[PDB]
Amino acid sequence: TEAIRERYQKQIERGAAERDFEPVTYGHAKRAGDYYMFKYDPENDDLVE
Amino acid sequence: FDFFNMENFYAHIFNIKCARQFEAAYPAPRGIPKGKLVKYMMGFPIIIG
Amino acid sequence: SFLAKVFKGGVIAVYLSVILVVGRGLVRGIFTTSPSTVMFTELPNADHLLKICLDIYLVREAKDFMLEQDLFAKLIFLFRSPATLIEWTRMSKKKQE
Repeated sequence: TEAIRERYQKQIERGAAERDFEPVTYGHAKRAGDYYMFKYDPENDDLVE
Repeated sequence: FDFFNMENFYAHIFNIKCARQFEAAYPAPRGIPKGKLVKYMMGFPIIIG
Repeated sequence: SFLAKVFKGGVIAVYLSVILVVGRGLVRGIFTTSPSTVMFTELPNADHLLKICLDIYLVREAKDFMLEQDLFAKLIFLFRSPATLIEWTRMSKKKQE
């Protein structure tokens, strides 16, 4: 359940272009919200065939 | 009333910007967990109070 | 007879009444954060709103009340539509520029 969770995070976060992220100072990347990681329906995931 | 609203907005903006600068004035490795000292240098006090 | 004892129950009531208000209010506010005050309290880069906040005072010093009034609606609208607030307070780019 942890393995399937990680890959989707990669998928859309990379289909995007971003704008330079995560400098090395904790508490900054927590404010990196955007519109590109909410482009999927929460239930439109066909895990089963 | 508009005067008071403007002063409140100025105070809020000033506080936010200054907190961002103070947080940025101290670099911090993005990953390593909180050190044992730091934790006991912050958590412990609260519990006792 | 050192102050005798007023209904210890009543004492405990007040003794708790104080313990309540403080935590259930002040302490709560201090430790924790309302689900509504997240779009404002944390902002990646709050340097563009400070410019307007200083500029309105700068105009106020040099009269020109027209610009003084036309630049307060510009600020009041930023606290109305969260999309423009998120667009404007986003972190700057010269570093990778």
